[PDB]
Amino acid sequence: YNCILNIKYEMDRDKLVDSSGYRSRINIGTGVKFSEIDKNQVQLSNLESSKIEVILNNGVIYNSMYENFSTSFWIRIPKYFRNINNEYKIISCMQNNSGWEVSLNFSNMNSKIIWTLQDTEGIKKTVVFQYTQNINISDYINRWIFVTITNNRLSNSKIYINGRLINEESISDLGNIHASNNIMFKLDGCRDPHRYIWIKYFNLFDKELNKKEIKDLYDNQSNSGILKDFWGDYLQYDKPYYMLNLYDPNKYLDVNNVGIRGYMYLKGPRGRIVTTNIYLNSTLYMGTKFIIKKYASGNKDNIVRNNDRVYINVVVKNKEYRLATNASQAGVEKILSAVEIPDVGNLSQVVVMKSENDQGIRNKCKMNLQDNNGNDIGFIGFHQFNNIAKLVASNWYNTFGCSWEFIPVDDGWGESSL
Repeated sequence: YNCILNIKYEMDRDKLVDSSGYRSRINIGTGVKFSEIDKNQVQLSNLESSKIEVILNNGVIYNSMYENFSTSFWIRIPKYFRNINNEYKIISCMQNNSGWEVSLNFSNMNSKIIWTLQDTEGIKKTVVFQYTQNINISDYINRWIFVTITNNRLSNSKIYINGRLINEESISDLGNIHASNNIMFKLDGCRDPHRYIWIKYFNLFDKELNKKEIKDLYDNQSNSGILKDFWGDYLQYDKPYYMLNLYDPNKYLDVNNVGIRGYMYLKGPRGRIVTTNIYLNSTLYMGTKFIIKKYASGNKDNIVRNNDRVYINVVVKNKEYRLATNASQAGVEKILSAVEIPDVGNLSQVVVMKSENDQGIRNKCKMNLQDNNGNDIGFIGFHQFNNIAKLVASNWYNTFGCSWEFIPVDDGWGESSL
């Protein structure tokens, strides 16, 4: 990829380093916060100390009329709750009004990601990606987004999102671009004291990446063996999740009654949360919460991986129960129950966790229930029993809605968890 900068967490020295081979120095401010689950994820808040400065290896400093180059990174931007029309920088490689930079903005309910080039005569070119907050379920709001920006000095700058080309702008009218010796990762000019971003995997490439390269990069950095929650973070054990069923996003999961004679079902309406002319979204913190419990994961840590065997705890009136069924019950759709954990006995309760990767909304999960001999009982979804859509496990080779997302409470979403 002609990679000339690759910011990566290194376990041995417990530190962010440049692993490109060029050994650019990475200085971290005391205001930077790290995810304890994934040390590549760093949080930059609106504080002077919340910054990362890269001192570029002399050989990778950009000063050229013709050198093609690209950059990639992942970013997670909290919902905007207030207007600003206050464009603020987040990644800066500028000196004397020339170079490149990434900035963010929020206007007319659109969150914007902005790429700017500026030549040594002060002339600017920009390419923008934007997405609306006026939408029931967003692939983008407060979710990890993969950004790739490529620059061909003889033609266009292009912005790719999650491996897909979104926008292009001609940049052939720019002359010499003399960028900074340093790259500054920092909220610069942001007037909201409480704004922040999450970022990871920042890369620079000494070429214009092509379509295939970018899709491969996206796929390789997706960590596709690990399940994701709604926000795109690693799915985890022992963490309460609200459940989104993608079949009918306007409904939510509820428990009619606990016990092996009870059932769960699809209840509506989910409803919406609104701040007029700022956002209008489906309410996410609705319905029964699931907690994923370790059973047979080979691993030590709390991350849920493809084909992990787990138990699912179901929270009802602030008490935990176990998702289970008697597969011997009549019919191909096995109605699921929330049963008292000490009393689950010989009921089927082992769930195989699966990723679902297609070209629709990201971070989809499936759950395949098995009996205690490993035999498939079926994927967890719904079946219409006259008037009621009940939660069931059903073998597809023997009913609907077996695609799920797990939603934990997150400060960037802004529904109150009170």
